[PDB]
Amino acid sequence: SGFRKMAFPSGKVEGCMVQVTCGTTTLNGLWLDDVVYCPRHVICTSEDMLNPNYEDLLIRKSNHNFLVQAGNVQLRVIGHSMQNCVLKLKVDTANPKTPKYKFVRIQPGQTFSVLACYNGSPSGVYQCAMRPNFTIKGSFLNGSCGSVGFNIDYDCVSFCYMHHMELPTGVHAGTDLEGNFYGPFVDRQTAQAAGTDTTITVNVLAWLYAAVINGDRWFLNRFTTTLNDFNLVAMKYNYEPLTQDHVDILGPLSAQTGIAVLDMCASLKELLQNGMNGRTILGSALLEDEFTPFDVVRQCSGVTF
Amino acid sequence: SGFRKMAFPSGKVEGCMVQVTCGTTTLNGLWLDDVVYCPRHVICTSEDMLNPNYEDLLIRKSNHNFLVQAGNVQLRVIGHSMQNCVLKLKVDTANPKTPKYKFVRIQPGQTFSVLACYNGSPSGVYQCAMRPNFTIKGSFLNGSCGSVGFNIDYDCVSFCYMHHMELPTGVHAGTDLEGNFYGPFVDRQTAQAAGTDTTITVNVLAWLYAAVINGDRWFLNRFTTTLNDFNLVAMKYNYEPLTQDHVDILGPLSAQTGIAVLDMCASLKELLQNGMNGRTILGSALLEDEFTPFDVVRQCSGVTF
Repeated sequence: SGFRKMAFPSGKVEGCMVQVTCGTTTLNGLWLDDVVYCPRHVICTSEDMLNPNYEDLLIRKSNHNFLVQAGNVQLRVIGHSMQNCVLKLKVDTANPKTPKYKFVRIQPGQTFSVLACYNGSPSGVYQCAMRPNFTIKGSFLNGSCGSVGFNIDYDCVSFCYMHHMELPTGVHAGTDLEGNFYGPFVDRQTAQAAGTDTTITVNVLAWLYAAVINGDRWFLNRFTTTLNDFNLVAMKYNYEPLTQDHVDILGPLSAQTGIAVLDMCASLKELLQNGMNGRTILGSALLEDEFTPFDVVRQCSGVTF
Repeated sequence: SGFRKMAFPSGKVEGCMVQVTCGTTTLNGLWLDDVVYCPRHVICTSEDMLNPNYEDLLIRKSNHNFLVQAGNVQLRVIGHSMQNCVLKLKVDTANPKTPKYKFVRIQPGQTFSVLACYNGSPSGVYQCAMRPNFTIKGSFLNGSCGSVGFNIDYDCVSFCYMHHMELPTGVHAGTDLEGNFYGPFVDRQTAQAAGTDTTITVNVLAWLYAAVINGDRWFLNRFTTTLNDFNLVAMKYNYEPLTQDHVDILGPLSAQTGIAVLDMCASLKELLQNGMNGRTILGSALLEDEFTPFDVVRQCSGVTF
């Protein structure tokens, strides 16, 4: 019983975090086998970030200009290259704590855990979602760049995010571990405005199934709807349109609870049109959209790693 | 920028989790140096839990009746004793991953991280508070008993909670690592009802300071109050009374923001009397009370471990 914002256990990732220093800039790197991945803006000064030419700035850097420390363990840089917006630093020593891993590029609406780090040292772990406008609502201070987001499946760490930028609106932008930004964001200090922060409808439905499994049932009504009728309502409230692919993914939660997906959509329609009347669901006074269907099944079934 | 429910990095605790089996009961244990700590109800069947006599049940158990596995690592039990509601199993091998640690008994209102485990394997990590009625609002399924709560201070893991029971209302009860229950709860399946779940006033004020640091400022008003006038209002809304000790702990957040503690209390008074008018603070539509003053300073200053 109970439903919490639950992060993956962070130990497999903690063992991969290092400090990367270039001149007077220090941030975090990820040490996997004999490669350290970090944001390419490690090579920039504050002035450089207004309009950086990364190819030109990197010409002035040699292997010996990159200082990499794994706790107190000095790692020797024997090669460097730029891949999109990340630097790959080849080091002399394979990380002995390298977990089984893959690099994945996640879709908007997918959730992950963030290990917030400073100077190569873990600070804390929390759950995030890739927003539909390709930002994340993180918690990141100066020095957190190169902190990573991940999922775990049994023995395997899937890295999906590396932190690069805070936007002036205080939301966060970053890359996959191939160094491609999520969304239209760039690693320069310019006018970059985020698009509409739309609600992840399939996640809200997953969380209402979690509420029913936990005994919060007041919002169940005698109504049903259709995908097209529900979607007229989703549009008005800046919800993502619901697709048959979404209905199919909610199948297992439907089967476990005996509540048809379109009946749960009718329950969500009434919540959107009438509000919550000062009531709570799983201790929230708002509709929560940072739990996936998989997240709900995992927490409600006790899956381990 | 940003404020999240942030757990401590879990790796130092992951390395301490083991599986303990006694007859047909499996739960989690904590392996520190050459001792495994686990709930004494590992020795009970389902029928035993209605009215267990732990001294009598333990007479039928020898060292060889306790099976302890650290992943695939079989640990040999060379002694056992009961301390309050925990069993101490002496094993032949010191855990090589033992962190610097202490056992602390926490006060109501203090927060901690939980590493939810099943069969000795970590599932997830989340932040909890000890409620004023000595329950926690966790996320625990069958098999989670012996999962632990902790804080980290630099190199040192402070263990404060071991999970034992779910109450019929679906909230959670447990012990310190000396095996003394928080509050009046006992390890038997009986009528145990929780007292009033009162709101932790000092934590709500800490979180309003966090909101101001992050630019959410709409709730700041032109009012002040006194401790006695505020406390008349706290009582009506089932808030904990605010003491001068609480005002003193909020001193650093007051100094950082230039907002007097009694001015922030006047802001909280108006929120309690008038509600939030459908507005949000740090992405919440309710007043959040599971962040301590120390938690806010830690997240707002980037403290590492």
